[PDB]
Amino acid sequence: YDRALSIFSPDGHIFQVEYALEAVKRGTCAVGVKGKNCVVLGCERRSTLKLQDTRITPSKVSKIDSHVVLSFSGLNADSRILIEKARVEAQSHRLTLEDPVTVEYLTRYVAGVQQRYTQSGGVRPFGVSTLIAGFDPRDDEPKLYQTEPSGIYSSWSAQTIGRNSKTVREFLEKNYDRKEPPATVEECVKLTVRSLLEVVQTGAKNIEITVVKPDSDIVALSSEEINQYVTQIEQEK
Amino acid sequence: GYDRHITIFSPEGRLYQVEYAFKATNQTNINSLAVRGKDCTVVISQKKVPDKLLDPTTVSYIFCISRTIGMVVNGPIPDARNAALRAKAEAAEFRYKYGYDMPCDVLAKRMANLSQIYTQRAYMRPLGVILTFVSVDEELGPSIYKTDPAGYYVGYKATATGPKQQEITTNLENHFKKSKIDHINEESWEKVVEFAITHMIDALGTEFSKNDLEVGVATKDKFFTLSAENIEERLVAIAEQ
Amino acid sequence: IGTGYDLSNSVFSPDGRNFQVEYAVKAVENGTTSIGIKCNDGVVFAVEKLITSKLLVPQKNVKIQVVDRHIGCVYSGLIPDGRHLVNRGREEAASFKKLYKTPIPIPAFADRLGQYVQAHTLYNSVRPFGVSTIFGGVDKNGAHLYMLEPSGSYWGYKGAATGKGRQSAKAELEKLVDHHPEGLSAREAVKQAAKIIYLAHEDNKEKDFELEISWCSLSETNGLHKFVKGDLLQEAIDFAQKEIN
Amino acid sequence: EYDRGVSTFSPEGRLFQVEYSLEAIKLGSTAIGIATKEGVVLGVEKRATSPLLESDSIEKIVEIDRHIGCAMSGLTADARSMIEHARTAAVTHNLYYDEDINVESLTQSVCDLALRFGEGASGEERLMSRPFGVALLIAGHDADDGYQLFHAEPSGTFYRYNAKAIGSGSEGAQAELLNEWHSSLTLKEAELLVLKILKQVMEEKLDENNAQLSCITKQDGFKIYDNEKTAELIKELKEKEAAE
Amino acid sequence: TDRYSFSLTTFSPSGKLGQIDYALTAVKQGVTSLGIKATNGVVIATEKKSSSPLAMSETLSKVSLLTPDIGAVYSGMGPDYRVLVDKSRKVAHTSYKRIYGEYPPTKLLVSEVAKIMQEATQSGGVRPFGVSLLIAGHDEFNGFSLYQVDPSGSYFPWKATAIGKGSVAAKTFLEKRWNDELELEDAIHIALLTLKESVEGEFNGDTIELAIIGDENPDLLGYTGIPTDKGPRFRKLTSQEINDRLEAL
Amino acid sequence: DPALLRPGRIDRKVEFSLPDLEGRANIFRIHSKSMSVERGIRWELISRLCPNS
Amino acid sequence: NNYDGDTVTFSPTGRLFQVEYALEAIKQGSVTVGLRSNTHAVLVALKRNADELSSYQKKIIKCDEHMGLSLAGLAPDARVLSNYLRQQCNYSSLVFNRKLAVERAGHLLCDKAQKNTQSYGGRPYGVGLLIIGYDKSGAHLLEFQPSGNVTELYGTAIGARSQGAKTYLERTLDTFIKIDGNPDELIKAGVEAISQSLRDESLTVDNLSIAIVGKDTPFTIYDGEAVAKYI
Amino acid sequence: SDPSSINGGIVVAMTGKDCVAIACDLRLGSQSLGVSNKFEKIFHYGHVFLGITGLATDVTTLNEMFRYKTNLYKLKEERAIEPETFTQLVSSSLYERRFGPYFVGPVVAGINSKSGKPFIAGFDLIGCIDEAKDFIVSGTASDQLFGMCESLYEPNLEPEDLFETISQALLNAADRDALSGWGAVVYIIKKDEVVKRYLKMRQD
Amino acid sequence: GSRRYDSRTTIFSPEGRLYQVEYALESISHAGTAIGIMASDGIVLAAERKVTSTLLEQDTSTEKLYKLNDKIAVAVAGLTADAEILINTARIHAQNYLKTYNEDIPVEILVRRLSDIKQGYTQHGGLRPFGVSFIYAGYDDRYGYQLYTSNPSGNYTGWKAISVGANTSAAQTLLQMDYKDDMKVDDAIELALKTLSKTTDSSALTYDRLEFATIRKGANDGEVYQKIFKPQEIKDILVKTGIT
Repeated sequence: YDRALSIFSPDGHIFQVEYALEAVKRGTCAVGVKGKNCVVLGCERRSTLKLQDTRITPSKVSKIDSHVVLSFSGLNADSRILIEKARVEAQSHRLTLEDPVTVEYLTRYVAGVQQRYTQSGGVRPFGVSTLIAGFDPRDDEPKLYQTEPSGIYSSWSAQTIGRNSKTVREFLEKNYDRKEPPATVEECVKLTVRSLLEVVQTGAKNIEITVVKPDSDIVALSSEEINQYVTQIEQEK
Repeated sequence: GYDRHITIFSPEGRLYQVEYAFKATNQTNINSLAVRGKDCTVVISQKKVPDKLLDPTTVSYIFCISRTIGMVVNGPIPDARNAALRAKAEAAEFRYKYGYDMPCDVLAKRMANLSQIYTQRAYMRPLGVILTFVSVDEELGPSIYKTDPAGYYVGYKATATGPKQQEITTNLENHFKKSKIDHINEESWEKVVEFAITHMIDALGTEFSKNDLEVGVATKDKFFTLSAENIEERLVAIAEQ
Repeated sequence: IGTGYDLSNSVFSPDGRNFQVEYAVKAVENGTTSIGIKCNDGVVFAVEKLITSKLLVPQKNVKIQVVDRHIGCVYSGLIPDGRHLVNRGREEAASFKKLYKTPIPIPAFADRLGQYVQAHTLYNSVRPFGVSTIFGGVDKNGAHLYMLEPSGSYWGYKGAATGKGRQSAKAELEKLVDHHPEGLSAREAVKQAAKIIYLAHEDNKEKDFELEISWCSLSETNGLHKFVKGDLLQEAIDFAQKEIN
Repeated sequence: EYDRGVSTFSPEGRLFQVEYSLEAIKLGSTAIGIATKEGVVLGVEKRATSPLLESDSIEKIVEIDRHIGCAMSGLTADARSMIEHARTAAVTHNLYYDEDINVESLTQSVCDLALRFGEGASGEERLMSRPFGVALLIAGHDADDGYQLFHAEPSGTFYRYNAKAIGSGSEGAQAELLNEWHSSLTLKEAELLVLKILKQVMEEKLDENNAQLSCITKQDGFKIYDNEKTAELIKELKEKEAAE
Repeated sequence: TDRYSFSLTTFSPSGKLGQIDYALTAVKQGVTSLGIKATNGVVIATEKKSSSPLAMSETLSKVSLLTPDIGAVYSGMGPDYRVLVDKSRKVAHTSYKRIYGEYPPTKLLVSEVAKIMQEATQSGGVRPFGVSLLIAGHDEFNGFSLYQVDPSGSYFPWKATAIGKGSVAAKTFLEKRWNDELELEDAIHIALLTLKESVEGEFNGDTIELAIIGDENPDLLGYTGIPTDKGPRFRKLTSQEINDRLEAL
Repeated sequence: DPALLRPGRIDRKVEFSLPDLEGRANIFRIHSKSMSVERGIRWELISRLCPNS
Repeated sequence: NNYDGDTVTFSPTGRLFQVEYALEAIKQGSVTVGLRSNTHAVLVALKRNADELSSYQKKIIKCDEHMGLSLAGLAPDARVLSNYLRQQCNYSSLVFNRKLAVERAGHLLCDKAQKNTQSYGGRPYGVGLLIIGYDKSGAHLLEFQPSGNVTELYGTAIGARSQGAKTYLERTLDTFIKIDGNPDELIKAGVEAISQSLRDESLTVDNLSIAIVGKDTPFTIYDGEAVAKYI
Repeated sequence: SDPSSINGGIVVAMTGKDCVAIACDLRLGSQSLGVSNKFEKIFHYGHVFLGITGLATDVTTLNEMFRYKTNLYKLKEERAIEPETFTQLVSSSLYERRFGPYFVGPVVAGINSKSGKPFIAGFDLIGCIDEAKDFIVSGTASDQLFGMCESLYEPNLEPEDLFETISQALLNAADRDALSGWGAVVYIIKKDEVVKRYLKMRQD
Repeated sequence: GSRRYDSRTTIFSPEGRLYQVEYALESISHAGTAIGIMASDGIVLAAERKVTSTLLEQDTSTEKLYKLNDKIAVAVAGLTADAEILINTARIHAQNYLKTYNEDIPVEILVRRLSDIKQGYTQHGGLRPFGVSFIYAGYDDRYGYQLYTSNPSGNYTGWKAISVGANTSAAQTLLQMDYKDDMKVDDAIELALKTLSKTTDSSALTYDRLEFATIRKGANDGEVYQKIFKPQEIKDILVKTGIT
C-alpha cells in the first residue's frame, strides 16, 4: 500500500488527529498523581459485563521495565501495538549504550512512534493516549508524562486522560497542590481513589491502583486494599 | 457508481466492464469465415482498406504466429498487434522449454488464461479482440479454436466473426446438417478456398475482388498467405462454378 | 447509463470506445502541419515550423529528429510528449543494433513503437500519448513510411499527414499519387513536399512559417537520413512561391 | 476549487497542501527572534494549559549544535522529525569537513526536506504522506557573515530576517518590530525588546513559567537562559516602563 | 503500474460481504450440476452448452481430473473454472506430491482450494471467483466424500447436493430419493433422472458429461506389474457408454 | 454549469474568504457596540483566540 | 471541471489542465529578462523581498563554470531541477571531458519534466528557467517552459508584466545582436528591458542581480555595489 | 575428522514377524572424550520411530524439525502419519538442504497400521531411499553392524526371538566400535505395545 | 485514477471510530452461536451450526471446532473462510514456540498473537478486516484452564463464561443466573446444551445442529485430553440431559 490516509485539512489541521482525540474520550479513564516519592496511575476497569476473569484479563497499566510503567486510554486493541515497540526499545537501550531507560527518553520515543503514524503513507494514527510514568535509575524524583496522538508529549504534575478527563482534572486543581505533594505514599493513594469515585463510582470493584516506590518497587493493589481506601474517604466525606 | 467501472461484480452477477469489450469487437466491420477442410484449414477474411493513401500490402488481419498456427483478428488493430505479439512470444517459449513446435490446442488455452487474468485485475483492460487460431495438428488434425475477450474458448467445426456473422453462422450450419459430416471434405486445399469464397459471396450479398480478399490457409507443416495476384486465379475459378 | 467513462481509459464507454484516447486525437489536432511523401528510392519529410514571434532563432529549432542513422521521425501535437516517443525508440533501436548488428528494419521498428503507445492505454495510471508521428526511412527491404496514430494504430502509407492542415494535406497528397501512380523521384519529391506545405498553410495563413525538409534516400544520400539544406532547400522554396502565385 | 489529490495544483499554481500548511502556523504559539550585531535573541511564549502542567520541562527551544540554535512554532510533532535531521545534518558536515557548518547552508538542507510528500516519484524518495506544518527560526553564528537569523517555512523557501515573529500573534508582533527596531541594539537591550513585544500579544501573564529566553553568542555558544536570569530580566522590563 | 492494493471486497453496512454475495448470483446463472455419494463411488454430472451446433463438444471439458483420485465439476462462469482447475493441480503437486510423495487426501486438497478462494475474496485488485465447485473424491480414511467449495471460501461435506440454476428444484428431488445404501450403478440412475428434469434442450450421451469416481481400473494405469499402485479411480464416461444408461431410464 | 461563469453574464466574480485578525476585530466591534461592555475589553486578545472563523 | 484533479485525465479541449495550471505559477512569478548578442548572454533578474526586515531571494543560480539559470516559479521546484542539471554537467566532464552543450542541456532538462507529467502520483514542475551559456557554437539563451517545451530565442522574459518586457526586446531586436565584445552595452540594454515590467517597485542595489557569461569572461554574478554602475 | 566421525553412534533396525525393533547406543561425546550416556538417539512421532546418528547439532535440529512437521500433519489430517509417507517426509527435507547437507543418517522403522505389515527404511546424507524388508544399519560402525545382521537374521522370528537377535548383533558391534559403547536401548515395537529395554552393555 | 476507486477502509469517522470494524461485528451477529464455559475441571465448548440440511454430511464435519495445538482448541463464529487462514497461522505459530523453547505454549501467548494479526489489518494496509471471533479453550499449568474471546478489532478479554455469534444478548443473560463457581464438567455439559436450547430458531434442538467438544483434566494420569465428541455420543448425552 502507499496511499495517504492522513491528509491536510483546509482549516489548519488533519482531521485524523482531531478524530483520534475523540477516540481517547470514548475510552475508559486513567488518572495520574505523583507523591513526594511515588507515582500512582489508577485506572477505571469495566464490569458492566459479568463472568469476566480477573487473573488472566490484562490490566490497563503494563510494566515496560522494572521502573517504567505505562497506562493507556482509548482503543484497548491498538494499545498493544505501541507497547510492543516500547518494550523492545528498552532492551535495545540496555544493549547499545548501557543503563536502563530514563522515563523522559521512553516518552520521547513513544511520542516519535505516534508522530510518525500521523505522517507516513498507508497508516491511520493511533487512537490511544498514554500516561507513561516511572523513575530515573539511581534517582527517586517521580516522573509522570502523558503523550497523545498528535505525537506531542507533555510532562504533568498530575493529569488525567480518557472519558470525562476535563471533569476529573477540575477535581485535581482543587485538591492536589503543586508546592506540597501528598506527604507520604499513603496520602497519595487516598488522592487517586478520591478522584476516581466521582466518575467511575459503582463500588471499589472497578478501581485499580498501581503504586510505584523508588528502587524498582512495582506493586498492584489487591481488591481488599482498594475497598479500604474507598471506605475511609466515603465516610470522612 | 463504481461497479461498472472496474471488473467487479454487479447486483446481477454480471461484469459489464467485461461485456463492453464485446461491444468493441464489431466496430471495425471486418468479417471472417473459417472452415476446416479435409487436411487443411482455410480461412478467408475481408480486407477493408478505406483510403487511397494506405499502402495495401501492409493492411492485414492475418498474422503468422507459427509455422502451424495462424491467427485471424476481428476488433481494433491496436489490440490485435498486442494479442499477436504475446502469441508469437509464447510460441517461442514453448518451443524452448518443451522441444517441439507448439500445438494449437495449447496456444488456445494459453491466451485464454491471459484473458482471464485481465478481468480479475483492476489495472488491466481486457483486449477486445476475437482471435481465431487455425491450424493443422499431427495428433488432432485440422482445428479451429476461437478465443474471446472474457477468456472462454471452444473448438469449432467452423466459425465466423464480425457484425454480419449471424448470417454466416446460418449458411455453415445448414451446410453441415444437410451433408451430415462435421467437417467439409475435398482433398486439395485450393478448392476448399473456392467453396469458402462462395459461402461468403452468398451470405453477405456482395462480390469480392482481389484487394478485398486476404486469405490464409494452414496446410501441413506450413501457414502461408496468398498474394493478391494468386487470389484472382481463385476468383476466376468461381466463374467456372 | 451510469456516469464515469472519461476519468480513465481502462474503462470502456458503454459503446466500447475510449476516452482518454478519443480525447487524445483532439490533442493531436492542434498541431503543426507535417507531411511525408513516399518516393520510390526513400522518404521525404517536411514539416511547417511556425515562427511564432520575431524573437525565435531561425534554423536552430527542429521537430525532425533522427533515430539511428536511417530512420527519420517527425511528429505533431504535444511537442515534449512527442520527443519522449522518439527517445523510447532510440533505446529500442540501439538494443536491436547490439543484439543482431544490423539497422532495425522499418517493419521491425514500427512494431517496437506501436506496442509502446498501446501499453500506456492498458493502465489507468499512465496518460495516453497525444502525438501523431510520421516516420520511415530506408532499410535493406526498401523504403517504407508509417504514420502512428495516438491510439497505437499504425499502417503503411504512400502519403500521410497530421496537424491542423491535415484536411488540405490529405486532399493534396491524392493528387500527387494520381500524377505519378507509377512512382516518383526522390530529387523531385523535395519540391513537391514544399508545394504541399504551402497549400496546407492556408488554415494557418494568419502567420509566417519556416519550412524544414529532410530526406532519407537510397540514390542521393546512400540510405542515411540527412537534412535538406543549402541551395537545394532554397530551390524548393522558390518552387513553392511560383506554384502559390 | 478542488483538493482530491495529495500533490496537486491549484488554478493559482501553488501546492495545495502547502497552502493549508501555512495557515496552521496561525495555530502556533509564538517564537520571536531579533538578530542584532552582537548576537541573536530567541524568545518564546511557552504556554500552560493547566497549572497541574510541569511547564519547565516542556520547552520549544532546542540546540542543534553549539553554534546553531533553533525556536520552533506550529505543531511540535512535525518539528520532531526535522530537528533530528538537522542535528544529523550539522554532524555530518563536521565529520566530512571538520568545520562548523554555515547557518544558510544548514537552512537550505532542511527546506529540501519539507517537500518530499507524494506517492513516490521523482529523484527524491517520497515517504511523507503530507507536508510539515511547523516553521523554524534557525538562529546561528558563522565566521563568514557573523550573526544570522533565518525563517524556514514548510513551503521549502528560506529568507534571512533581521526580525520576525511567527505564531498566532504574528500580525500584531511584526507591526511592532517595524517601528521599534533600528540597525544596532546591544544584547541586553535586545532581550528586553523581545520581552516587550512578547508582552503586547501575550494572552497570559509575562513571568518565567510561561516565557523562556535564549541567546546565541560566539563566545558562549548556544545557552538557554535559566529561570533565575529570565526572572530578573522580566523584572527589569516592568521597572523600565515605569520611568516612562 | 499497480496502485490497486485495496480490497474491493469490503464490509457492507448492514453486515455481509457484498462481493461474495454478488458472486453467488453469478453462480446461480450458469449450468446445473449435481453429485451423489454412494457407499463405493461418487457420481458427478453436468450438461454441455454451446453457442451454436457449430461448436464441437468433443474438445470441450467441464469435468476435470485434479488428481486421479479427486475430480471436480462446477456450476458458474466458464472462465473462472478454467484457471482455478489449473491452480488446483498445481498446489496438489507442489504441496503434497513433493513433500509426502503421493496425491493428497480429499479433505486436504479441498482445504487448499478454499484458501485459493480466500485470497481472491481478499487482497487488492481482485474480486471473488465466480464458480462454485463440487470437489468429489476418495481418500483412504474418510471414505468417499463429496464437498462443495463456494465463493465464500467455506466448504461443507455433503452426501448429495446440487448447484446451478436448477438447484432449488434438484435438491428436493434428491432429498426424497436418497437412501443409506446405494451402489454406484444405483447412484447413476438418480443423477441422470434428476439431470433430465433440468435439461429441456437436447439429451444425449454427447451433451451430458458424466463422470464416476468408482473403483480402480488397471486399464487406465498405463502399465502393469507394480501391484502397489492401482490405476485411475477417476474415469470420465465416454458418449457411447453413457447412452445405454440413458435408455435404461 | 460552465456557461454561466464566463464574463458577459457574470462580468466579475467577487471573492469572499474567511477574514484575518484585523478583519475579525472589526466585526467583533460592530456587534459589540450595541452591547454593554466594560472598558477592560481588549478585543485584540479574543480575535486572536478565534482562528479560521 | 473534474478534469483538473490529476495529471492523467484528458480533457475535451485537447489539453491537460494541470500543466496549464502550472504555467500560471510562472505568471504570478517575478520577472527575469534574458537577451543575448553573438558573444555574451545576460540574465537581468529582479529579486523580491517579502517585507522590510526580509532578505531578497536569490533568482540566479550559477549551475556550472559556464552556465547559469534563473527561476520564475516555485522555489522548491527550482531546487530539484538545478541539481539535475549540475549532475549531468559534471557526468559530462568526468566521462567525456566535454563541456555540456547548451543545446543538448535543454533536451536533458526536457525529459525530466515530461516523465513526471506523464506519470500518476507525480505532477508537473511549475518553474521556468532561462538558461544562458557559452559553448562551442556561441551564446545561447534557452527558455524552459514548465510545459517541458524548450525553445531557443535571442531574448525573452517570463514573470509578471513580462509581455511589457518582450516588447522592449522586440524593438531593440536588431540593435543588440550587432554589438559584440562590449558587455557594458548588453547589460544596459537588459536593465532597460526589465524596467518596463515595473509598477512601483523600482530597481536598486538589492533588487537588481545581473549575471553574464562571455567568450572572454567565464560565468560571473554581479550583485551589491556591482550592479550600482549598471542602473 | 569429518563431521559424522566426531560424535558417532549407531542405529540398528531389524524386522521380526509382524513387529519391528529399532535400537541405538547412548554415547554422545566428541573425539576422545565420551561426555554423556543418557542421550537417546531414538525419537518417535505418533507410532512411527526415527533414530538418527551423526553430527550432534543436526541430530537435535532434525528432531525438532520433524516434531514441527508431524504436529502440523496430525492436526490437519486428523491422524498420525503412516510410515510410507514418513519415508518421503525425511527424503524431501534432506533434499532442500542439498547444497550443504545435514551430516546425519535417519533410520525409520514403523508398522503400517492399515495392513499390520512391518516396515523398515534407511537413509544416509542428502537422500537415498534405502528400501529393505531385511535390515538397516547406519552410523560410523556400519561395517561392524552390516556383517552381524546378515549372519544371525533368519526370516520370521517371534518378537522375543527378535529381541535376542538384535541385542547380540548390537553388542559385539558396539564394543568393536571406538565411538560407541556406553549403554543401549532397544525398542521392541509390537502393534499392541511398545516395550523399551535397557541392556547390560559393558563400558568402554 | 486509482485514488478514485479507493474505499478508505481505515480512516476514522467523526465519532472517532472505524466503520469497517463496526460492520464486521454486524455480520458476526448473523453467524452461528458458540458458547464456552470454563468449569473448574474442564472447558466445555459447544456451537450450533448456522446452516442445516439433511443431505448435508454433518457426521465428520468439524467446521466449528478446530484444534490449534494439543492443548488449545477454538470455536469459530464468523467468516469461516477468513478463520481457516488464521487457524492455519495459529497452528504454525503454536508449533513454532514449541520448536524453539521445547515448552508447551501458554494460552496467553497464542491468543495475543492472533489478536495482533487482526489488529494489523484495521491499522494499515488498506485491506478489509478479518471478521472472525474465536473463543479459546486452553490449558496451561500456570493459570489452569483459561478462557478467552477475540474480536475483529484485535482485542482479547478473559472470560469464565462467554457467548459470541447470533443471540449474544440472550445467551449472556442466561449464563449469569445459573453460573456458580463450584461446577464441574457435568454441570457445564448441562448448561451448554441448555442456553443453546433458549436461543435456538429450530422447533426443537437436535444433535445434528450441535457440535460439541470438551477438554478434561479428569482424563488419566493427570493429563489434558481434548475430545471432540462424535455426533453419536452427542446424541447420547442429549438423552441423559433430557433435552430430547
